[PDB]
Amino acid sequence: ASGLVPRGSHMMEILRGSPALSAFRINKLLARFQAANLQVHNIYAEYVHFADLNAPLNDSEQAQLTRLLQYGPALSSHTPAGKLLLVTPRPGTISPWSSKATDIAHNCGLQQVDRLERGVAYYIEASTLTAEQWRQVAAELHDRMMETVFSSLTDAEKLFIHHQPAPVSSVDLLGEGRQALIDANLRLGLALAEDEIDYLQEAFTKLGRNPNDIELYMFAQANSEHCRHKIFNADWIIDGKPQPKSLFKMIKNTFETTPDYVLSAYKDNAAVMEGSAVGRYFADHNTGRYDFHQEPAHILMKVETHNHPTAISPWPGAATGSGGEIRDEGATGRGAKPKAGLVGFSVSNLRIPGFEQPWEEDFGKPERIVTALDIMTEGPLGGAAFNNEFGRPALTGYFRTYEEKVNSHNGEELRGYHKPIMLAGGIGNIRADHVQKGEIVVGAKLIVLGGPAMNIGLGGGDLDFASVQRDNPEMERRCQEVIDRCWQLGDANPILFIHDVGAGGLSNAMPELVSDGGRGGKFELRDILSDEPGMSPLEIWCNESQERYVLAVAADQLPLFDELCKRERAPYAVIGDATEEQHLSLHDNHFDNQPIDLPLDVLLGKTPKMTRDVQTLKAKGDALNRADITIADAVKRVLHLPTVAEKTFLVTIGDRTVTGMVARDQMVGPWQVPVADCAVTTASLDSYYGEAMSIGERAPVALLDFAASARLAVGEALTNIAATQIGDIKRIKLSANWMAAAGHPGEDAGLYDAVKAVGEELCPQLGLTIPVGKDSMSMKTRWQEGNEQREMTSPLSLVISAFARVEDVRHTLTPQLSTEDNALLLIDLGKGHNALGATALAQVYRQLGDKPADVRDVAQLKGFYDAMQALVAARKLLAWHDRSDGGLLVTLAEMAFAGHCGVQVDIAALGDDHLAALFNEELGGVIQVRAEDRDAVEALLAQYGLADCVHYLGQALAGDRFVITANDQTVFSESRTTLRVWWAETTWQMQRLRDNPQCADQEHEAKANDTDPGLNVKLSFDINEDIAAPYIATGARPKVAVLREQGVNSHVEMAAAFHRAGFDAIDVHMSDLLGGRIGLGNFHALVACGGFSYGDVLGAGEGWAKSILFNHRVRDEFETFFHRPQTLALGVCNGCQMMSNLRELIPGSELWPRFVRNHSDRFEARFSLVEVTQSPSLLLQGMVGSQMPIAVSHGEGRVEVRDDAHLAALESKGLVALRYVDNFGKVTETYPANPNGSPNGITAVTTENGRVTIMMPHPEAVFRTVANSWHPENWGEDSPWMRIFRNARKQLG
Ligand SMILES: Nc1ncnc2c1ncn2[C@@H]1O[C@H](COP(=O)(O)OP(=O)(O)O)[C@@H](O)[C@H]1O
Ligand SMILES: NC(=O)CC[C@H](N)C(=O)O
Ligand SMILES: [Mg+2]
Ligand SMILES: [Mg+2]
Ligand SMILES: [Mg+2]
Ligand SMILES: [Mg+2]
Repeated sequence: ASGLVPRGSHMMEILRGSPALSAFRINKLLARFQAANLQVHNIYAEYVHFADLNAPLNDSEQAQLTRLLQYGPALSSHTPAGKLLLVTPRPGTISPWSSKATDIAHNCGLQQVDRLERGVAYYIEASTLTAEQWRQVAAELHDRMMETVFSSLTDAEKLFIHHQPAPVSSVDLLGEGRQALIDANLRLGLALAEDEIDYLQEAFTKLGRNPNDIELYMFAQANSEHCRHKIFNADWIIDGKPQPKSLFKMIKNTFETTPDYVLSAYKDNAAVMEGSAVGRYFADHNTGRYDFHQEPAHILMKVETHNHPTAISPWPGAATGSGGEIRDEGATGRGAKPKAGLVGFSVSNLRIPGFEQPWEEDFGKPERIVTALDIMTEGPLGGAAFNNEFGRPALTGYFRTYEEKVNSHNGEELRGYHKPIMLAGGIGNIRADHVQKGEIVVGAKLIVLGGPAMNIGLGGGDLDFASVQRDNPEMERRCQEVIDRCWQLGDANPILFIHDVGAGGLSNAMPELVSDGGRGGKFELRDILSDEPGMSPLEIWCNESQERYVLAVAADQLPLFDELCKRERAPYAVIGDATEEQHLSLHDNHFDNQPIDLPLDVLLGKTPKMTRDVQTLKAKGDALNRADITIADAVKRVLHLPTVAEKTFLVTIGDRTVTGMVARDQMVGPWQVPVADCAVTTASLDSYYGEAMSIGERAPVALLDFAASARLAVGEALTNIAATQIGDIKRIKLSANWMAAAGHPGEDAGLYDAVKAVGEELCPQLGLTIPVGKDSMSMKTRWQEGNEQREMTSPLSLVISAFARVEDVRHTLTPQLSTEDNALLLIDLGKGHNALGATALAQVYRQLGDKPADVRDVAQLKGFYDAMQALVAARKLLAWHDRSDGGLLVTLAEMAFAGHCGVQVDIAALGDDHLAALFNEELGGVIQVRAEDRDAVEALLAQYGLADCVHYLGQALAGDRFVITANDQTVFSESRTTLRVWWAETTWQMQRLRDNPQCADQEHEAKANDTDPGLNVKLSFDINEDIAAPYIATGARPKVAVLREQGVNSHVEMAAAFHRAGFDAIDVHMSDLLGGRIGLGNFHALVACGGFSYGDVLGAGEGWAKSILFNHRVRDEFETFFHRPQTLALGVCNGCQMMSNLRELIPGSELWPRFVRNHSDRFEARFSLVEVTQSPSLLLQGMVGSQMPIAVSHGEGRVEVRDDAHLAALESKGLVALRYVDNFGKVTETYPANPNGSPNGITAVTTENGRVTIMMPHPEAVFRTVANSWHPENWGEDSPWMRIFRNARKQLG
């Protein structure tokens, strides 16, 4: 019975929600209050919803709103008791939750809802607390950067205050002289240099009028280091000598040397290289049918960073890092399609409570930034939240910790990552005729595609609210869909030009766009979509609100554009027109004035180039002090370094299967151990051509040797990618992302030497192009600690990402050792240098050491690569794993973990210094070959000049022994399981602190049981028998409705699975049904696909389902469909959730459960073992008793019943169709074998008639054998799961 009060010209309603925190989270709050000496007896939390209404709700509408706001796990309600503390978003902000919840209310016919918002009501019983202690309690319950605490529910009215538009303000240069600019510079935080103030002074003096604030702000954002790249274009003088090239020209040298296969470099916000001719699969604009289009799928690539914002607010910082990079990809050329991501983090020491490591010292930090631990807790969740909700798989990455007091180039100082590296990148595909940006005709319409804006991130950043970003990935997915429809029109693609909206917001993006066409623009401020009516023109034009693009379309294509956008529900606005005159005009219809009126050459005019006159500093290395070092202690420590240690916390939080094109993800083999050295995707759903991505980075090396650190980043990118079938090294293309503390003594000369080392030397010599890259030049943090200045300065940190077209994805090797008769060979590209400076070993004993690794011999590096390519293509490798952090010791350990076996290796040939042989991080790695091939492989390597680098080590053996000898002496010997568990402790402790500790513990303890047989298969049918073939051979192809709501993302691969089984797959959007363009009476089959419809706001699948239920016409249509006597329907993942919420329309579904937040409280992207159980399901005919793995990617997959009576009834009806099993084959509730905590392992149910089946796993992700993370060697093209789609076809007849 809800509250409803006046709220300005509107009315606010208050709707109580469900309990907000599980028992473990409640207990964690209680323990934190107790650890803080706050005497709190109990705490209870409930969601509370606030609906700001523009008109009243009738009783039917009010019941609908109430039902929309019922979602989530059915935790036990408590009557409110104690003190209320309500936590909400800060006044003046609108949560993403709000944007999505409101969209659902509108799509359910509740136009009276102006806005919905959510808070958490905490009820705290703590009668003995003082006022100051209550403030400490409040501090504990909210994020000061994003949220506010209120003492009354009615205080939420504050979130919905209507503000009138703020006017433009002029800066009085004519009336005050230069002082007006000086004042404005400080007031608005423009950070203009003196010569910039000169430039602006003269420009406005010439125009004879005062600049407006907006014009000054625009200019200031455009001329920032972040936007202008002054350092990378500067002239240099080093140790008194003028240099001949800028940094950027040295990078371009690699393209001048090696243009091969490059289609686009340095003229877009991504590079493009040649791909392969394959079947690009999408729905025809006229028919709606999915069809393969044989044509080149070229490959785009991009990598960038979001370091500053992540130090302040890591979740949105990481999230919008991903988001911005995805926009760069989609805005490549005249439109393109992101396809897989990568992720990188560098932080200071974690100092996990209760798990502190011996090398870690708390050196303090600025009060205003978060800790390394907080970045590694919230930041990966943020990045993953964007990749998941947007729907691209995230398939490779790095994570480095570093924070130490070292004697480096500027003597003893603190070096680290208090300002982190937060890196996001990826690959996409693009059509050949869309690679080149088009011309912009005079009179083109200039559009903003995407989200209504707010005053976010203005200028890129008393709290620093301006550095707190905001992410709405489903908005970006809706925009990508439009982009996709555009490029899918081929020659009729209406996009003439497109670009990301990033730094400077529209103030940078729209001038950029018209200027890149040789045009001007005239714009109308009040045509831009806004969610913040109070904004000034400066705020409108300059804010860095997210999920926006700018594009130019011919006027005659507007009607087509509008159709495309409304079908996807992507907001857009025409905001201006391209002009012949090279002028920028922004008009304001509300204030009847002209906030901007400038010639473009004034606006975009440059001050002089920078000159950097700098000097070399070079650290003298100190030999490693080995006093406290033993080999055994060193192994234990190194395996405890986060950089080295298992990465599961960063991997399984992100989807790795959406698209159905993932051939090689991080997790390897039957034991799913995250050690894959590179990512591999197929180019299409009908090819074994593909793409690969790898990363190399070695920043600690730069504390000793700048150039060596850059050469090793390139080298390690190659050694990570080398056991994938590529061929010519010139196919490999690099992104070079440069992170430095420019100005810090020695770093500038170091930067130049490092750019020279790779751009002018190593890359040209190898034939590697760097066609893309970025720079971030303020990687240092300063603060006052007690009475003293403190500073934490990053090493020069180059990150290389390598990208390549792949000739045959099937031939990729992993670190999974075989125990067939074998040989382990080390390829030591260190040539016995065995350097220990700037290694993991040094780091874990708080040292830097003397001399680091380096590329020792350029010809031998190329030789290693070409040798590996020859071995891959000839199928002579059983496994490969490169040497990087932690040395040969860690390479061998990780191979043994992935093969769940032992090794017996001898290192006597590697030098007398066993510590250095085992722990150097020189380039190279370990190949495993069949024992019978040893001599031939050693001869092949010898051809490439490598004989002296090649060393036979020994063999992999069944069992649990990890043994390193030197002739007669045992150097090191341990249980492989003991090592594997130690290596897992970091991810264990991270999971434990972030997720349900019960789940974290179960996952960790499972690794200690060596008897685990790994994923394994039992098949009740012949996976090669195409039971649909006789039907397909008739040419009669039944339609399937491939149903998608906004935010759904696994529809293309779902279509292709049905297509292979003989269906004509039709793209049916929920907008198609709502608009009359499709009726389900024309179909015999329907599938509800996976994704994040409405970002799962109001419960996964809930908005989708309730939008059906609350439209009587569409509801009737679905009901009619399900009540027909022979129709078939399938719901997968989000579609499973949707159909579970739609069960009142589905006969025989009365016993179905709900699907809710996983027990782990975390998204689970796993390759899990299931068994097919006896049920009516017509889609699982022939498969009962089969056990095989399947892709799982969900956060809300836990079966929830009303009570045991309901579970028992469901079970006794026999409607359960799939169950999770552990690797021993038993039905399980233990995690992560059962990833979500479903009772009795339930993960699929069917109806009484078998005609409708719903399941949480994704059969469409894995119907192709090549897209199964691990599979039996003997499978052909089809996996077991292809049988589901074939059964559907045969059932139809
Ligand atoms: N930030 C991250 N996000 C996702 N995957 C990651 C991340 N860091 C590491 N990985 C994955 O974990 C595995 C081990 O990483 P790492 O040991 O850094 O690789 P390598 O030593 O081969 O360069 C690899 O498959 C890698 O792609
Ligand atoms: N891939 C999917 O369909 C995921 C479903 C939903 N977004 C969840 O996380 O539970
Ligand atoms: Mg590693
Ligand atoms: Mg590697
Ligand atoms: Mg690495
Ligand atoms: Mg066993």
